[PDB]
Amino acid sequence: YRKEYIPFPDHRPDQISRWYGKRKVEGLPYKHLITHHQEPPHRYLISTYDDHYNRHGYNPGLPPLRTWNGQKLLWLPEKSDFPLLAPPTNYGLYEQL
Amino acid sequence: QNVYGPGVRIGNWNEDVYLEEELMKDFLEKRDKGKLLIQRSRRLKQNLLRPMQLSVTEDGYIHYGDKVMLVNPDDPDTEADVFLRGDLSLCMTPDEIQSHLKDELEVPCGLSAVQAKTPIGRNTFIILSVHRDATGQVLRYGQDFCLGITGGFDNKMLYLSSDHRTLLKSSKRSWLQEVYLTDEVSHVNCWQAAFPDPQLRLEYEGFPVPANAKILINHCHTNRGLAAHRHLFLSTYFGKEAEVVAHTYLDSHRVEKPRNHWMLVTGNPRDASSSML
Amino acid sequence: MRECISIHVGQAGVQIGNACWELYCLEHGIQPDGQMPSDSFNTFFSETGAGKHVPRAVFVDLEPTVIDEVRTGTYRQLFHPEQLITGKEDAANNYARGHYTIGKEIIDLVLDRIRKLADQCTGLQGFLVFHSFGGGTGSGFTSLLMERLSVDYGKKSKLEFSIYPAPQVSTAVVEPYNSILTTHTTLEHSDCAFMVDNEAIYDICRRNLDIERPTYTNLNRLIGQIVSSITASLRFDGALNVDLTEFQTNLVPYPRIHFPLATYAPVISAEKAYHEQLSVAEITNACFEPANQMVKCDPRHGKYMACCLLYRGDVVPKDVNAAIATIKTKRTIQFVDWCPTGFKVGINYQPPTVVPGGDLAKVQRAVCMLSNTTAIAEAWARLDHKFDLMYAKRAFVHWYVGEGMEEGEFSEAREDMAALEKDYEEVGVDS
Amino acid sequence: MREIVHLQAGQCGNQIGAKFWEVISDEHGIDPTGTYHGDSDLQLERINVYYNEATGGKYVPRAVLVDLEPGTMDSVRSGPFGQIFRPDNFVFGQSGAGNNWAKGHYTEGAELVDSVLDVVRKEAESCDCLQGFQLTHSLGGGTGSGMGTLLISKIREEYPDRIMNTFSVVPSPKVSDTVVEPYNATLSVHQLVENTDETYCIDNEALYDICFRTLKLTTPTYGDLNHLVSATMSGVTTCLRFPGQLNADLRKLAVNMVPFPRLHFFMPGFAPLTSRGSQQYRALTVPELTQQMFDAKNMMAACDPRHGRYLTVAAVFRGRMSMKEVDEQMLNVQNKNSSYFVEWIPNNVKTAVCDIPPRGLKMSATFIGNSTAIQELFKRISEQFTAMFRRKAFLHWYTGEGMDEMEFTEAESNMNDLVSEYQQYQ
Amino acid sequence: VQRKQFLRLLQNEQFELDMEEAIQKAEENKRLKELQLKQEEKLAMELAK
Ligand SMILES: Nc1nc2c(ncn2[C@@H]2O[C@H](COP(=O)(O)OP(=O)(O)OP(=O)(O)O)[C@@H](O)[C@H]2O)c(=O)[nH]1
Ligand SMILES: Nc1nc2c(ncn2[C@@H]2O[C@H](COP(=O)(O)OP(=O)(O)O)[C@@H](O)[C@H]2O)c(=O)[nH]1
Ligand SMILES: [Mg+2]
Repeated sequence: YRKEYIPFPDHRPDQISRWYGKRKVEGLPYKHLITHHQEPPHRYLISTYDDHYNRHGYNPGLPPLRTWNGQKLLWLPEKSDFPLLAPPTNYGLYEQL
Repeated sequence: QNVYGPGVRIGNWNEDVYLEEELMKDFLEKRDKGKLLIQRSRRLKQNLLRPMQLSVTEDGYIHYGDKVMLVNPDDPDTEADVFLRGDLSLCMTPDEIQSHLKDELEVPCGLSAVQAKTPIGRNTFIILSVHRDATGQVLRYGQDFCLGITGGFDNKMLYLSSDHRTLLKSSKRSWLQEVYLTDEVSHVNCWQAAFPDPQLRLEYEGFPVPANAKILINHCHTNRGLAAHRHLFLSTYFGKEAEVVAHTYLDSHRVEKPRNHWMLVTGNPRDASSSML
Repeated sequence: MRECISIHVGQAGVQIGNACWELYCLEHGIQPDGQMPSDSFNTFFSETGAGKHVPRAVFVDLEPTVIDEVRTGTYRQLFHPEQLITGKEDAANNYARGHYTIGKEIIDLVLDRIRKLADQCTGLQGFLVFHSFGGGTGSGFTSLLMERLSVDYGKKSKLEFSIYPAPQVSTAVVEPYNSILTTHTTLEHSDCAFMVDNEAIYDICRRNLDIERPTYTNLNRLIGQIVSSITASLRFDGALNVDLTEFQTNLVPYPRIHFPLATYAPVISAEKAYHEQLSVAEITNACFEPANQMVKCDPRHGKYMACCLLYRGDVVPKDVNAAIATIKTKRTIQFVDWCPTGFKVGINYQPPTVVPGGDLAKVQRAVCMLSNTTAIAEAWARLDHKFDLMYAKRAFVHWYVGEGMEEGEFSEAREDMAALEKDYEEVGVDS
Repeated sequence: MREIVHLQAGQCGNQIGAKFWEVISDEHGIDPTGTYHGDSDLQLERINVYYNEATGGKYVPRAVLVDLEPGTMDSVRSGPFGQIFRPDNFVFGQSGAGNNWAKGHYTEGAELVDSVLDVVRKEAESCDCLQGFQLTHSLGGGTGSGMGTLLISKIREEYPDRIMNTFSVVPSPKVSDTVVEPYNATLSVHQLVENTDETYCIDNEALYDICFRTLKLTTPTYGDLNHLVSATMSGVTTCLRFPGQLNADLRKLAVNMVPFPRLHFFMPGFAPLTSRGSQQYRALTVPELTQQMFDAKNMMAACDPRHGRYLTVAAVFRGRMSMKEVDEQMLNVQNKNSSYFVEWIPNNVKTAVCDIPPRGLKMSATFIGNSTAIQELFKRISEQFTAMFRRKAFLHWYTGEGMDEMEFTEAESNMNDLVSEYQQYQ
Repeated sequence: VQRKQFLRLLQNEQFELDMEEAIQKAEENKRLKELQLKQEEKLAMELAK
């Protein structure tokens, strides 16, 4: 008992393998699981009513008249698949609150 | 089977390469834009641990506008088994979690006592008068004065303050009256210096206070002494600190305990970066 | 808050508790003086206003020659002066001597000390007992201890750690006598009973750690590693924690079936551990291998009835399920008909710690299996066959009958063991 | 305006409820401090549904967080989103059930239910128009199945004219983490049938299939499993929080999904799930969503819908998006898969459309499906329940707490009547 | 709970510092090895000449 049971002063327990395990079980975040095409979260906040009635369908990028696509059939400039990614719908609610 | 790791092209390695490249790119973008948490903590640490000089007196009396140090002296107390040993310095202390999440300091800030000897950017108080425009005056016993701290910041000035006890406002651990730092100017920033021995207290009232001497600091609006609790520990980003409250402690002979004694510490004339200790 | 009380009775109990509490001190970073260096520990150590930590356990023995080494050893300051109950004279390999004569004058002191410990405890998980059947104290006084704890505290969990007498090698002549008569106390006054024998540990240390000549010192270290792996779920944070009521609920299907076997893996040296990779499948099939059994019995003859796995370290719940699915397709491993999902999993984050100068290696992951199987009926058959052979000519009976007990206890104890064996086969038969 | 009350129980319920409130705070732009930091204004129009106003501009969840084991209360509080949760909203006991329905429902959980009934009544009466209740728990544990079903019985008697939704974690078929798990789950399904309006079955092994094959991950741990089910939770109450072209709340989904009061066991699905390598190379388009939605690999339950027949189908679409391609594709799958749909109900499919997509994603779709193929989930556990109950094993932990033998016999009798009722309408 | 949150934040700090040292060591190795090869070839040229 006296030979083997010696104080061992230099030993300290480990305190970092547990904390590596916590994050390895916590896992990947939303940006690396579900988020697509590296889109910033400020662009897609827009409503159909505000895009069609408030903004009167204002999209400066699209030409006013459609042209036949050629290679693919039908007409290339279409409003439905090319929506607006402007600053979002804003009014006095945030300022009032 | 067996697994190898990042570089070896065996099994499902392409998705691991894509994920590691994405994570490395995101970390590089964050550290390029400067939102790194260690960078924010480095900025806060360099802001708060900036050295400065202390005022040097000639005749031994404390003058208004001098940058002084508040130090509780060491005493061999027998109240508890474990407590801080050596002289302690009164240092400001922000909240640790809010300090990590937000860069800007919040008002009010807490206070503590730290085993710090050199004048560092956290525990150097200047002495001001409530009357202002005091040039080359002497702080006297029983007279009103106020303490201001920049806290390593060149922007704002904060003052010590304390208030009467309420069920919603108390100290962090001792549940007694609490002392904090606020930028507002009122009468709750007013402190008085008193002689420790009660027999000669009123006789020495009205005399210029000495430098590096034991005096009692009392709130004017609550009449509580600035006390340093050594037996209660406060965890802090800068380690383990003693507590500070506002309470008057008396022994069996109605004499103030060594908890309430405070020393104002000036700077050494031979080396301004060091104190009289 | 949640804390268990450890009873270490007998010389085996004291010598196991020495290594177990040294391992606890190394795991929580407790110096032998009694302080942390200049709240997971709350389940074992109490916080003094001085910062001193003292354990919530008791060391009971009827001889001072095993406890005085603790009093004058390295850990003299750590242990409480009163938590080491010493007697005057030993039971001397006898059951009646430690039951009816010598156990009566120290049971009041032990009861008072554990009442003070229960006064200290604000929430009590249960009692973990450590002893040996082959001893006198650990066979006789332990019976009074459990019979008194059943009256004193009603439904508290009782976990048991017994030194089972090895089938071939042994250290005492009357060990079947001291082993038959304690089964009466351990059958209805015990909740769960883990069993270990020294011959299996010698077998493990011979071919796994490449050490030719081991001792009780590096046997009790493995036992303490088992106990640490059991209690690590209560001590440390994990993904899936198991409490003391949990596996004690999940490992018994019947009140008369509370005898599992304990196995540990990996058990391997520092030279080998650098070159041998250690995956979860490779550490969970080793404990299924029969050569790594820590009780000398082959589970291939028997049927696995229930299992419990406790994992420590960098383990992910995937290759656990994959290795369990791999194990479920082995026809060599046989299960009973009424227990299709016979597995229970608990996971702890902290990797196991090693003692300096020890035999075990630094490892990242480990697993201990507590498996209830039917293969203990062969061990009971061997032990009571030896008991019947020695009882055939009425040997050593006067040492028991002159101490105060009646000779009919022998016959009713043999009858109870026969009925227990019959109940084992009635459980093991399939529908 | 129409507030819902979130409720959770057990270790699984706590680790999934923290993740549930992480995506809502991200969706409404709520910082971990408690304030609001966003860029639009539609996030504040309906924020009172989940968040209660206080001083400091602080929005706090309308959720109660209950577990008999105090160990899991630390991890929720010490998580990345732990300071948002109200400290009053944690109710805990001193001793855990330890995988026992008897202790969780009759003895240990019988005293804590009266303490939490004060908390859930305080949150319910603070709403001007309570929409309903929502619960997520696990049937494999003592706390989730024993005490969580006790709250179901007590709330249903106290608020009769409401709607209750449950997200229950069913036992996994292949790997089972608990030996007494058939007892703890069979005794909870019997209480679930007559006291619940909507029930969704989530299994961990089918979560592993989505993360293995669809996501192509090597270590998708329990956290990454919680992200998938939390997106389904946020997606099913989309039209309440955000305006859209065609709104449908929890009750409007229930009225189209439950043709009989004994048929309310659904199986969910989340459509836009890809891999990291194939992230940039597929167009996020309505035909691509409806192709991935109806496949069995995307589904969130241990039941193959090919072996059964679909009864009624829901889809909740999100994002700026058009309605001819929605109606064309989702009539086409009904036209082609005529053998997979019943013929006694025409127009088996219900459509819901919102305007605001989830963050970081252009367009999303949540699938809610009623099917007769869910009866094979109950058939697997019932044959496990019988095979254990014949030998009368593991029973002294259930009859030792005051439960009679007849409770098991009536539990298997109702459950066999349920799967016979599913089979007749197949 | 407060100490656990503090420990989690400190572990985040340790993670960022570990990433910084990992993204420094590779460049240190590259510069040392390139300097070694250049010195070796220059010595070889001079001795041969
Ligand atoms: N594994 C292991 N077994 C031990 C150890 N110490 C003692 N034993 C066992 O104890 C048995 C001998 O009986 P003891 O427990 O020493 O006797 P006792 O309990 O003190 O009772 P008395 O002899 O009457 O004083 C041996 O057969 C060993 O198997 C140990 O350190 N490790
Ligand atoms: N999907 C998912 N399942 C989980 C999670 N945590 C635990 N589980 C499952 O829950 C089961 C254990 O439930 P248990 O803790 O006994 O329930 P309780 O007793 O009510 O707390 C295990 O089989 C796990 O598979 C999680 O975060 N996500
Ligand atoms: Mg002895």
